[PDB]
Amino acid sequence: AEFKAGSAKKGATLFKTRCLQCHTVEKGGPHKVGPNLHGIFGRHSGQAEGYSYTDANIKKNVLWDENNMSEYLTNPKKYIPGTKMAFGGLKKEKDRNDLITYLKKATE
Amino acid sequence: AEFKAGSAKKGATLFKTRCLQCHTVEKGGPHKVGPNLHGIFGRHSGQAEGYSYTDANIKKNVLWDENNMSEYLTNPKKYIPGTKMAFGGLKKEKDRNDLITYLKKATE
Ligand code: HEC
Ligand code: HEC
Ligand SMILES: [Cl-]
Ligand SMILES: [Cl-]
Repeated sequence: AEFKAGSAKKGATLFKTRCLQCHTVEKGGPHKVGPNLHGIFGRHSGQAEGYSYTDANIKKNVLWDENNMSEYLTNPKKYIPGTKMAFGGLKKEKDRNDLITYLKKATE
Repeated sequence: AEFKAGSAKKGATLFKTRCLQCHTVEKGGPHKVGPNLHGIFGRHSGQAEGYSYTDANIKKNVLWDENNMSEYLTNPKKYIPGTKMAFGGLKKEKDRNDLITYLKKATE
């Protein structure tokens, strides 16, 4: 994938309707079904403090950046076979760019 | 991964020593142990005419670009479990950037 900066505003509404059910983004925010995502960019996968991951999410051990995040969110179980993130993917490149633009700022 | 343009000149030497054994890049160049790589950027994985790929590589169905190429070359079998490309990987980021800088140009 090749991330290109998008709309944080549109990204925020995507997050609210496609991600929030399972994730929070704020520093010190709670784990839910999925891990709190504060500090996710620039950190290896499977390391949110206190969250119990699958073996696959741990073994992937990928340093999250805007490009491999875009690939992951296109199709999570293709990027991390054995994941337990029950999300099918964002099929539109503009959607991934908007979402990641928001997520970069929100999880900073 | 986050590709950054590097040295095409150094990339050519890296391709000679690490890839050429199994790959050609020229338009109409032969398949060898590995597929000819002409036009690889902007092609989906496993789709070059006349080459017999693994199911793994076909199923990955990745649209090759500079960033996912960089993740791939770091560790091919980790990115595409089941691939028959016998290559340990380019562990140095500058080496991947140089190689991909060369490869983008050479496969046009
Ligand atoms: C529940 C139904 C979820 C939805 C909808 C989304 N995610 Fe998720 N995510 C969920 C779980 C249970 C997990 C852990 C999976 C595992 O195998 O252990 C995750 C994981 C992630 C990650 C990786 C986190 C890390 O490596 O530390 C990311 C980056 C992530 N989730 C982001 C994300 C986004 C942006 C979503 C909306 C588009 C989204 N997830 C949906 C659960 C669920
Ligand atoms: C033989 C010993 C190889 C060496 C050295 C390198 N590669 Fe390779 N590669 C090889 C095979 C047998 C295959 C097909 C794998 C399969 O599972 O079918 C490949 C594949 C690639 C690809 C994907 C091609 C496509 O999807 O059409 C790329 C982009 C690629 N190889 C690049 C590449 C580079 C840049 C190398 C040097 C660093 C390199 N390979 C080494 C066999 C061999
Ligand atoms: Cl050639
Ligand atoms: Cl190396």
